Amino acid sequence: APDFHDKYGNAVLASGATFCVAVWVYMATQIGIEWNPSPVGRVTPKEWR
Amino acid sequence: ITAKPAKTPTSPKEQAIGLSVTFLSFLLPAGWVLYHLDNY
Amino acid sequence: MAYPMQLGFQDATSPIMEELLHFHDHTLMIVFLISSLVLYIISLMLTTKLTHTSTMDAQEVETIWTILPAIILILIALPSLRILYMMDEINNPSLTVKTMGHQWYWSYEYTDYEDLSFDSYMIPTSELKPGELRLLEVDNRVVLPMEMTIRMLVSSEDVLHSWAVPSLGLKTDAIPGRLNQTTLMSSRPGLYYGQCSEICGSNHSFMPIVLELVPLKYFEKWSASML
Amino acid sequence: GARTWRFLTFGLALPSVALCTLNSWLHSGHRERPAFIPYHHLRIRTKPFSWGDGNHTFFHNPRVNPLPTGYE
Amino acid sequence: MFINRWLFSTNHKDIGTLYLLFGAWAGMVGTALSLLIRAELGQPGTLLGDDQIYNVVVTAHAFVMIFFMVMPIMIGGFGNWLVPLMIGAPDMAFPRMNNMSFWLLPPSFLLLLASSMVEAGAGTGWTVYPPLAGNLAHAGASVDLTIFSLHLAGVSSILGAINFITTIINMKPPAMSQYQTPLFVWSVMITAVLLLLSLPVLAAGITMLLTDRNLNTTFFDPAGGGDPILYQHLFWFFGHPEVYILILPGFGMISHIVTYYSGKKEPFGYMGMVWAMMSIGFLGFIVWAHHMFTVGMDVDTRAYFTSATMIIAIPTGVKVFSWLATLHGGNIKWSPAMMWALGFIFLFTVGGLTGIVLANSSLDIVLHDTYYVVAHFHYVLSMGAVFAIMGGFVHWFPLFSGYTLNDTWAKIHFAIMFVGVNMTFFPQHFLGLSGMPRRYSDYPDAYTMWNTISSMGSFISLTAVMLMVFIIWEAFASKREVLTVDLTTTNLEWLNGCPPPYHTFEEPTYVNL
Amino acid sequence: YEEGPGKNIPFSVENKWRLLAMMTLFFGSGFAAPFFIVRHQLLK
Amino acid sequence: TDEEFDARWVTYFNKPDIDAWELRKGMNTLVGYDLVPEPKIIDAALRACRRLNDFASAVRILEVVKDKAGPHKEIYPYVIQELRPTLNELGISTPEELGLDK
Amino acid sequence: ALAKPQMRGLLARRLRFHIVGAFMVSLGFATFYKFAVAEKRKKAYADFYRNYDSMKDFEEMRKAGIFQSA
Amino acid sequence: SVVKSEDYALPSYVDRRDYPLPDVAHVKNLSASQKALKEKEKASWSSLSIDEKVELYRLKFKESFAEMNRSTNEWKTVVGAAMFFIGFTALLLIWEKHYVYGPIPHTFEEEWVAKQTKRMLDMKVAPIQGFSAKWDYDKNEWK
Amino acid sequence: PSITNKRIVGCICEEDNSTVIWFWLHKGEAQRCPSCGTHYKLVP
Amino acid sequence: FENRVAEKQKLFQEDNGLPVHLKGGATDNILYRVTMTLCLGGTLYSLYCLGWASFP
Ligand code: HEA
Ligand code: HEA
Ligand SMILES: CCCCC/C=C/C/C=C/C/C=C/C/C=C\CCCC(=O)O[C@H](COC(=O)CCCCCCCCCCCCCCCCC)COP(=O)(O)OCCN
Ligand SMILES: CCCCCC/C=C\CCCCCCCCCC(=O)O[C@H](COC(=O)CCCCCCCCCCCCCCC)COP(=O)(O)OC[C@@H](O)CO
Ligand SMILES: CCCCCCCCCCO[C@@H]1O[C@H](CO)[C@@H](O[C@H]2O[C@H](CO)[C@@H](O)[C@H](O)[C@H]2O)[C@H](O)[C@H]1O
Ligand SMILES: CCCCCCCCCCO[C@@H]1O[C@H](CO)[C@@H](O[C@H]2O[C@H](CO)[C@@H](O)[C@H](O)[C@H]2O)[C@H](O)[C@H]1O
Ligand SMILES: CCCCCCCCCCO[C@@H]1O[C@H](CO)[C@@H](O[C@H]2O[C@H](CO)[C@@H](O)[C@H](O)[C@H]2O)[C@H](O)[C@H]1O
Ligand SMILES: C[C@H](CCC(=O)O)[C@H]1CC[C@H]2[C@@H]3[C@H](O)C[C@@H]4C[C@H](O)CC[C@]4(C)[C@H]3C[C@H](O)[C@]12C
Ligand SMILES: C[C@H](CCC(=O)O)[C@H]1CC[C@H]2[C@@H]3[C@H](O)C[C@@H]4C[C@H](O)CC[C@]4(C)[C@H]3C[C@H](O)[C@]12C
Ligand code: CUA
Ligand SMILES: [Cu+2]
Ligand SMILES: [Mg+2]
Ligand code: NA
Ligand SMILES: [Zn+2]
Repeated sequence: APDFHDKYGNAVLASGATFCVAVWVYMATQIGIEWNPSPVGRVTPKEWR
Repeated sequence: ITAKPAKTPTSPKEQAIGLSVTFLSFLLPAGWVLYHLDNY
Repeated sequence: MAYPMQLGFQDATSPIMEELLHFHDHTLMIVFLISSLVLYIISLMLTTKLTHTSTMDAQEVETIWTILPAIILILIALPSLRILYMMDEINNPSLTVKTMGHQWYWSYEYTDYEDLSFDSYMIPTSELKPGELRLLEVDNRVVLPMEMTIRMLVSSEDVLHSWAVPSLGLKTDAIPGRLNQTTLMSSRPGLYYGQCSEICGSNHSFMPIVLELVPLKYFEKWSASML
Repeated sequence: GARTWRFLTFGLALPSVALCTLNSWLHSGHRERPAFIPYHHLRIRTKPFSWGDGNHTFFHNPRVNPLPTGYE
Repeated sequence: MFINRWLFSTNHKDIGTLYLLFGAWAGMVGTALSLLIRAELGQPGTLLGDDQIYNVVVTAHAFVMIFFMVMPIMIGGFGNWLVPLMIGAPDMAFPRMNNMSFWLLPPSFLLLLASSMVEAGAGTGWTVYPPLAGNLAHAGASVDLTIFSLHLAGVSSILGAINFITTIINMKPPAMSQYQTPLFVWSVMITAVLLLLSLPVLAAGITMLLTDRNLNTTFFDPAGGGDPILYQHLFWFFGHPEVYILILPGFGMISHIVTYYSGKKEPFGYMGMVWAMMSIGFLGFIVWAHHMFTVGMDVDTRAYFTSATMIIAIPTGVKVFSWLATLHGGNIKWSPAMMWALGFIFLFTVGGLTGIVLANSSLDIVLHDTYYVVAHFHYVLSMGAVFAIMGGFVHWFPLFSGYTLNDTWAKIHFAIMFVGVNMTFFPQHFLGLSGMPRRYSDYPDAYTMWNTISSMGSFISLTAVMLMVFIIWEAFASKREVLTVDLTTTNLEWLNGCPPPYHTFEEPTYVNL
Repeated sequence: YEEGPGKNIPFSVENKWRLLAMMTLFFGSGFAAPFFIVRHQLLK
Repeated sequence: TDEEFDARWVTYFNKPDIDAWELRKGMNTLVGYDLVPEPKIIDAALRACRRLNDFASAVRILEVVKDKAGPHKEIYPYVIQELRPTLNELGISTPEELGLDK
Repeated sequence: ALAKPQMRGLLARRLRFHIVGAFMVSLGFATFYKFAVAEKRKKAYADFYRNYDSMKDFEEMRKAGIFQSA
Repeated sequence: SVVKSEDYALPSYVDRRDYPLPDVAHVKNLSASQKALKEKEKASWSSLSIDEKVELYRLKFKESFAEMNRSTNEWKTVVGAAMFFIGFTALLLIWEKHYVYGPIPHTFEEEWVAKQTKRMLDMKVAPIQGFSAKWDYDKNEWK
Repeated sequence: PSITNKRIVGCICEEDNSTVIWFWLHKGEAQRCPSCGTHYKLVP
Repeated sequence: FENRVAEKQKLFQEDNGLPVHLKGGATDNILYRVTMTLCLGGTLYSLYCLGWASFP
């Protein structure tokens, strides 16, 4: 007799993965979090004095 | 280990209620305090 | 100072810090290798259906398990202790400077010749000049001659503090009633930053250290101008 | 029991000896001999020794034991 | 009946149950404290207030996790439940004194929570160093309430240690030598010896701090000829043994879990495992000043403490390799308890190795009072002591309760916790090497990325803690009653059924010579 | 004294919903306490 | 030596009046070793099952030979090959012949 | 007919083969790490200081306006 | 075969590949036809049918080796559910960012970071490997 | 000896084994240690 | 004095189901009630004192 994993495993794996990636990508990029990456190769230095 | 089947089975719906109530009991009071930090 | 996304030590400013980088590289290789070997052996023990569950004789294998680690510790201890004794070696300083920790700022005393002393406080975030570093700049930097052996003496007039400059390999506790000694020698001019490294109350996070390393002649004129 | 005392012999006592042996064999190098000073409280001679020339101590080491008149 | 049973207990199992409930509640407090820490550090700037409120939270976090969560669960909970059963004893030697060890902890905890409510709290660090902890820089009741909290927890564990040593020495079957007792029983006896010898020295030191604060003594006050560094020696004379106290019973539970889920009758190299635990216990008394490499001690003293500390890797290595040799050839059951134990072996090894880095005085100059130390101790505590507790809890819950956990949920719980603790602590190595100090409410801007990631990790660990409460609820809610347990021939604690009767071994075991 | 599953504990498991309430209050009060202590310290 | 180990195990299972307890003790002890038992040992264990009127234990013994081979798929078919004369003589069906490999 | 395969010590043989494999990889990693980390660092510091002019470094910093004292 | 709580002290049945011959038969009580089958087992096994042999196996044992050793889809549920709860955690972090965290300090503004970057290059922060080492002072650009 | 109809036996199969083998011995026919086969008989 | 241990042995072994802390008679109940009343009342007073000390 098929168990919970046989019936729902594929959907739990696919949905869980999709949901996890989507919400972490949104959190990481869309809500103003400051990661403060390296300026190297990214920032143009500007006169400060 | 072997065990008997559940004497009082917890259905998926019942588990969703228990998990929901558990999470809210942690999240609502802390959330109320942190939301109100400015006022404090 | 540290830079964003930094993984390792600040670049060495002093020969002893250079020595600590090479010693850390050697130790880290060993840590990587042992961690890796344990994870690999776990994965090896767990990936066969072959079994052997009868009693296993331990004594031969326990020789390997104790000797090889004993040898590895000796290979760490030897360079570890060479560096320990190298920092302790007699060097003849040209200059003595004192620092006193306070809640929540450093005072400096240069009293070889004249009575020069001043307080060194964090620049508030709202008073930073463009390009200056949050929580790291001070009003009055510790100006010192580059390429010279300096004796730093460290104490406190209240609670514990600790006077640290990572890029020079320095950390000396500031204890009331005690005068702790360390030596400082910068291979380079520049600005070298540190932060109070003993929990000392409300503004422990906000009493940093800034060394300004310049030629002797500049240090002399600065000293004279600070009396 | 004997089992316990054997456990202490091999698990604590001989490991201690092995570590002190390592400690000692790491500081076994010959130290720099100090300048000779003919101090009157040292190299005592009130009677010649009953062996050799009378002026050498029993386990005399030429490298580190000066005579009353200095290093050989 | 309820009062007689649960307030007046003289029963090792019920008292073990009280300890596990107490420890579980304490773990929720310590978790909340850990999230406030990581909320403060999760973005640059100030969230709560200055370093005082922050360090009250940090200080309370440590005391709760160590004194109210790990020690009560490992020693009071697993020790009381399992030790008598594993030696066929009818109870502890001092079943009424046992109950006072338990009932001292609620009051101890009440005094710690009082410290945090009065004045501005004890923002001292869990080390409580003077003069910050003295009556000038911490005027008022907070530090005294912390000292008294420690006194009651101290008495609890000293009387508990007398109870365990006596029970384990005196109450085995007469044919059973000490070399026929299970490794968990050894791990508790050795832990009890460490507690008996170390806690009285802590008691002396914090009593001196109490008299400096209230009776005009000057043990730690240079104005009277005292020395703040004397407090540090007395504290750490206790504090290094204390970390061995925190891990030893975890070592014992790991030996049982690895043996059990490898389908083995016995751990590899039993006498080596006994030797290793006794060696670690002894060496743990002669290394304390590795907590003091920056205070200004003499170079030869630093050389001695470096060397003596590194020696601990040898016996610890024998245990790690013996656990691997127990897995070797096993019929491996991938139970949730086995997952905790395998995570333990690996993550404990990593934290032990960062401890060997710190043992080097010269390198410790730059790592001391940095997040590198924080990374080391959370690998051994939050991924070592905690993984052994979680493994032991899921392994023995059916013995204690008579009910099974949902193994799928327990594996989910393991996976979430594994991700969260690594995301929390792995990046703290980088923060340490690059110079971020300990006990800071805020950091220079360069440290932002690793602090951000670490705080996100802490939230994943919170999700695992919430799920664990649900999983325990689901087990009691569903009532799946245990039927058969494998390997009872080498796991005596299971042989009286699940749960065992209130009175076991009324008729002792028969063991001949 | 009562022996057996659900009887060797100082709390009832006779009703899973009453148990959920009791567990919610027990673990919830422990987790809440530090947030309310911080609120208390901030409000002085 | 290998021949001495195998001879001890043949002798163990060949004891005419071996009892059920001894048959179990034997097989449960033998499967703890780092080996797949030689056909001559299995032959002697299967003839013990016959003396004990225990068909089911004979089938289980063939299963545990396969299991002890782990991923070495060549070992079980080799052992069955060597046992065919005994299986035919005693009327022992293999697990595969009984569908107990599904 | 099938050949008699090896039937004894298969777990011990797998262990021996892979511990030797682990030793060999361990030596491969140590050589790699010597070259990619340890020696790279010795050479970076040696190359930096070989022709380093501390007074010229100071003059650059001074002209950029970084110092209180110069 | 009903296993009872009150039976814990009696020899019990197990399916374990390392304990192939357990201490008791799976089925102890025999029907009339199961009794006749055990009598027939005392004669030549060649005279037993395939069905009778399977029936004798299933009286002695619960699961075959193939059944007790089978793989499951459980890993899908565990990994999927773990990813769901880790996803849920990001909701808590979104909530925290929106309702708890105020603005970050002005030193993270793009123009501040550009100026601070130049000042770090002017003071030659980490000039051997870490930072200024990655700046080309001759060409005025990152290497 | 027993005052009831079963008692736990621990069998130290060989001198100085660290592993004790535990089992219930029941009233009736002698039982054997499942490790060494040593016979034990209950005398209630 | 005279040896009256046998009379105390009879009293404390009497088959009356009392726990040892109450088996001496009515005086044990009184001293028990005094002890537990002072402990519980004292504990409630310590909580009141915390409430008071928790505010300025
Ligand atoms: C469970 C808790 C626990 C455990 C077990 C340990 C174990 C060890 N700890 Fe740690 N430690 C802490 C908890 C713990 N620690 C805490 C809480 C602090 C901070 C206190 C404070 O300031 O608040 C701390 C701080 C601390 C310091 C001070 C650092 C500083 O403040 O600057 C040092 C210094 O040596 C140290 C070292 C060690 C070492 C060498 C071990 C050893 O026991 C580790 C041994 C294990 C291994 C080495 C791994 C397994 C071995 C092998 C696989 C064999 C092969 C290995 C080799 C050849 C190396 N730790
Ligand atoms: C056992 C000890 C232990 C444990 C587990 C932890 C767990 C955690 N710790 Fe901490 N921590 C310390 C001991 C511990 N800590 C100590 C001693 C200090 C130094 C204090 C000082 O400087 O004075 C410290 C300091 C410290 C700092 C440094 C603060 C600073 O220097 O400013 C940080 C920063 O992130 C931190 C975070 C965390 C986090 C996020 C967790 C999370 O991993 C926690 C997650 C939750 C759990 C692990 C569950 C716990 C609950 C249970 C296990 C109950 C189980 C229930 C049953 C079995 C029924 N802790
Ligand atoms: C290796 C482990 C230890 C070995 C012990 C000794 C070995 C040889 C001698 C045996 C007897 C020892 C007993 C103690 C007596 C006196 C001196 C012994 C200590 C010794 O051996 O000292 C040596 C001198 O011996 C000297 O003079 C000369 C010594 C020889 C003559 C001794 C004559 C005196 C005898 C006195 C007897 C009295 C007995 C008492 C009886 C009591 C009854 C009531 C030291 O050598 P050194 O070159 O000065 O310094 C080293 C420089 N590199
Ligand atoms: C700042 C102020 C903080 C002070 C906090 C004070 C803390 C608690 C208050 C203490 C109240 C004590 C009440 C009396 C306790 C008596 C314990 C006792 O006497 O325990 C005995 C066992 O301990 C033994 O022998 C040997 C051990 C006897 C120990 C007696 C009590 C010691 C309590 C203080 C210990 C502190 C340690 C000092 C060293 C640092 C008896 O064991 P039971 O299980 O009862 O019986 C077993 C039956 O078979 C007996 O017939
Ligand atoms: C570290 C542990 C905590 C992690 C984060 C917890 C996640 C938060 C859970 C929800 O918490 C709630 O959030 C609401 C907002 O979403 C708050 O309502 C507040 O905001 C609402 C919307 O503005 C108003 O309607 C309410 O009156 C007001 O109390 C409410 O009090 C609070 O309990
Ligand atoms: C970042 C840390 C993440 C941790 C991730 C945890 C992964 C969860 C694994 C759950 O998946 C199941 O695991 C079982 C074991 O738990 C497997 O048993 C199967 O495979 C095993 C062979 O190794 C056998 O022992 C079993 O008999 C057999 O049924 C089963 O098929 C598999 O679906
Ligand atoms: C079994 C039940 C347990 C018994 C519980 C008893 C509780 C009642 C105690 C009475 O309370 C007292 O109140 C006094 C107020 O009059 C206080 O006096 C003290 O505080 C005064 C307040 O002004 C000062 O004058 C002095 O410090 C001093 O007299 C004193 O602290 C306190 O004890
Ligand atoms: C002698 C004692 C007990 C043996 C027994 O009676 O069973 C055993 C137990 C563990 C052993 C030790 C451990 O195996 C660790 C070490 C292993 C080395 O190969 C020898 C020294 C070493 C330190 C061993 C000496 C001795 O053989 C010990 C101490
Ligand atoms: C008379 C009485 C008999 C005791 C008895 O056998 O019951 C004696 C025996 C020993 C006596 C005690 C001891 O001789 C020691 C004490 C001597 C002092 O002179 C009187 C009090 C003193 C404390 C005595 C009191 C009393 O007289 C005792 C107790
Ligand atoms: Cu001054 Cu921290
Ligand atoms: Cu330590
Ligand atoms: Mg410090
Ligand atoms: Na902050
Ligand atoms: Zn036996």
